[PDB]
Amino acid sequence: PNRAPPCDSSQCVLPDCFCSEDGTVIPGDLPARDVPQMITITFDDAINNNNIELYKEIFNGKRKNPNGCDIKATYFVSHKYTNYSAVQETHRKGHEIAVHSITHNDDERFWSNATVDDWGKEMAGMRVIIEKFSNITDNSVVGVRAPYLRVGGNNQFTMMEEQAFLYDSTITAPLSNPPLWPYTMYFRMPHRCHGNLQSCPTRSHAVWEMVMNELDRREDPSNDEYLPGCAMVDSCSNILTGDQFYNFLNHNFDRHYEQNRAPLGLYFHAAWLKNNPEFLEAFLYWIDEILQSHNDVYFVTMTQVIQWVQNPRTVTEAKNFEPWREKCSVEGNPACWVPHSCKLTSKEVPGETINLQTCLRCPVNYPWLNDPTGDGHYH
Ligand SMILES: *[C@@H]1O[C@H](CO)[C@@H](O[C@@H]2O[C@H](CO)[C@@H](O)[C@H](O)[C@H]2NC(C)=O)[C@H](O)[C@H]1NC(C)=O
Ligand SMILES: *[C@@H]1O[C@H](CO)[C@@H](O)[C@H](O)[C@H]1NC(C)=O
Ligand SMILES: [Zn+2]
Repeated sequence: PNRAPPCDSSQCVLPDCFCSEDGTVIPGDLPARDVPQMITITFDDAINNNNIELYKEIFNGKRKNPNGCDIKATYFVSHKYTNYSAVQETHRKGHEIAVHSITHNDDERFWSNATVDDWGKEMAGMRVIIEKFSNITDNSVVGVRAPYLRVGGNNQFTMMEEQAFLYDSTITAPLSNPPLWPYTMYFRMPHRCHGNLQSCPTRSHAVWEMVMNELDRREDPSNDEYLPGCAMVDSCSNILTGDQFYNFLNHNFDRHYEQNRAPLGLYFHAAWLKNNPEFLEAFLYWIDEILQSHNDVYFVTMTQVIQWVQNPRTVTEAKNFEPWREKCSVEGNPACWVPHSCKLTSKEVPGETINLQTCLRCPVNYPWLNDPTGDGHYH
């Protein structure tokens, strides 16, 4: 069929398209020593009072990138139990909001075999929920990450192109040295389809892939002992102490910083940090140590990585790069002082009553797959 061809650097030109033969080449062929080391901290799943205080402790308005702006993270938000006033405030503070589906269906075979329409209802539907109940009007909800990192073959990416999503961050790249830069899906993936029973795209799709490089979990990377990598931090099951986590962060930082400076992805679940105080303590110690010692390291959103790829800036130029200064150091007031607490039901979620907090008036129905606005209208 129309299998995407291997990367052709002649018809894949910035800013629409970026590829290299193995995914390790730096955009714009900048020297590695002049490339800012980007770090994309991300958090999956619901934003609510289970984790709102954790995010305040991390993103305290005192941790700043070398451009003077607050460090920024990306939230892949799933619908159930999410507080949309909190999503709105997180966005107001300059963090990126992306979608992680409505249902977070735990049947992994559903995702790997879902139709284009199924992917659309889950992901475009979740975008509708966020844009409405968090009142986000600037079309900045543009990223997708699938539950359980289940890639949806071509169907997922056909959906994302039809729905005008900017990027996916579901595809894992096996532990590699050097690690991989993001790539667009117009051309063949520069690495194997990785993971149990994974179905990866094969055709050309006008979608960016914020590829998830596995991290090296080896406690002593000096051997030649071989261990599978890990993409989600909490899937690195040998990390048991704060000291191990601290060394793990340094080792994988160095892997990126000392090679091709590919963006380093630190992909979290809030609960993993919250339930393990020594991990949170080690993480913050590490962040603060990296920020003080590096004038060339930026904690940025996923969209901000793509913006750099589209217009590569050296470390010196990065200080005044305007996309990285959007919502530089937001203070101000929340969109509403006391959000509505909506107790909602829906025949799509039979039995449950789910509280949804929003600055908007409560909808008549609990939003779900077949009614993402919660308006209860007939179709
Ligand atoms: C939902 O999230 C919002 C936003 O963080 C929380 O809103 C706070 O609500 C209290 C009410 O006691 C107000 O005093 C604050 O001004 C609000 N904060 C902001 C930043 O607007 C709300 O408490 C959350 N509710 C639940 C149930 O999770
Ligand atoms: C969304 O935010 C704008 C900007 O503050 C505000 O004027 C508008 O009323 C909000 N929309 C809704 C439906 O609350
Ligand atoms: Zn999830």
